[PDB]
Amino acid sequence: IDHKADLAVAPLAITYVREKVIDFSKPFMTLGISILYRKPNGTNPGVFSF
Amino acid sequence: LIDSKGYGVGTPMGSPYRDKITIAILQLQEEGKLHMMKEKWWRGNGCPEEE
Amino acid sequence: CGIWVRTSNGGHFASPNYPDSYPPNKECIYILEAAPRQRIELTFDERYYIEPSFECRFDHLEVRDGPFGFSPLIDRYCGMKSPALIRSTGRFMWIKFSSDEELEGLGFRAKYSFIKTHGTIIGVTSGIVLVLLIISILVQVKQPRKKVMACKT
Ligand SMILES: *[C@@H]1O[C@H](CO)[C@@H](O[C@@H]2O[C@H](CO)[C@@H](O[C@@H]3O[C@H](CO)[C@@H](O)[C@H](O)[C@@H]3O)[C@H](O)[C@H]2NC(C)=O)[C@H](O)[C@H]1NC(C)=O
Ligand SMILES: *[C@@H]1O[C@H](CO)[C@@H](O)[C@H](O)[C@H]1NC(C)=O
Repeated sequence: IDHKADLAVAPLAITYVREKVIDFSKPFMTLGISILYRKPNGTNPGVFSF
Repeated sequence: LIDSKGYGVGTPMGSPYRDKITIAILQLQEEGKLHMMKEKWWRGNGCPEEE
Repeated sequence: CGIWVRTSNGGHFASPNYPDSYPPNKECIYILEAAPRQRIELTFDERYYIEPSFECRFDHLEVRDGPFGFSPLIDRYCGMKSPALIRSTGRFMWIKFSSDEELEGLGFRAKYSFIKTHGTIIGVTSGIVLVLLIISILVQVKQPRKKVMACKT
């Protein structure tokens, strides 16, 4: 804002509100949000499935 | 995926730098340095495959 | 309509029908690809010396600094002016020629300068498969020996 630095080269959301106050370059990478969760315990050991 | 946002580069307001770094960004994209560069910091260790 | 002028240190680009009127309703994208470290020198050859007092629509020639219709806009030219020469090191010029539904012109002239086999074999340790097959084949070979010996006896 105050010119006190130059272009902030950093991962930053190109958001609506900052847009009025800062200009933003054509994006270099996209974004998304995904769910994160564990793995299943595992297969049935398959030793004696009988 | 759920949503999609944007990583670009911030800049002083109305500065000519932004519009001439945009072309550089686009050039890097339409070259492909972006993808391999992305991998080079995101490669890590490959998980063994699952059925 | 388009012309690939790639990998030319120089070559010639112009409106289709250059000497005659350029065609109507034409939308042809013209592409300038310069290898990295190259500086792009466009040379534009004007056909008519007079100054238009009006910059109007219907007929425009676009210049882009990177992929067309997509990259930052350099300029939109019209009239009978030759535009001034364009020097960019963006390495990519992406140009379109337009046309309206009437009222064509002298056209324009430009120059660019650059400076079951697998099924059996593929298995978890087919080696196991082969060992089992070996055991089976060998014992099947054992059988008719005792068959013939029993027949003899
Ligand atoms: C002597 O006076 C004439 C008439 O004023 C000057 O010609 C120029 O005429 C146009 C008429 O529309 C004036 O408007 C301008 O047109 C240009 C080109 O389309 C446009 O870019 C401007 O924004 C504006 O609309 C123009 O002002 C005028 N030019 C001037 C006064 O310099 C002629 O140039 C004058 N010659 C001298 C030696 O001053
Ligand atoms: C197995 O499932 C249980 C769930 O209660 C939990 O211990 C964990 O999420 C899984 N993994 C291991 C190693 O226990």
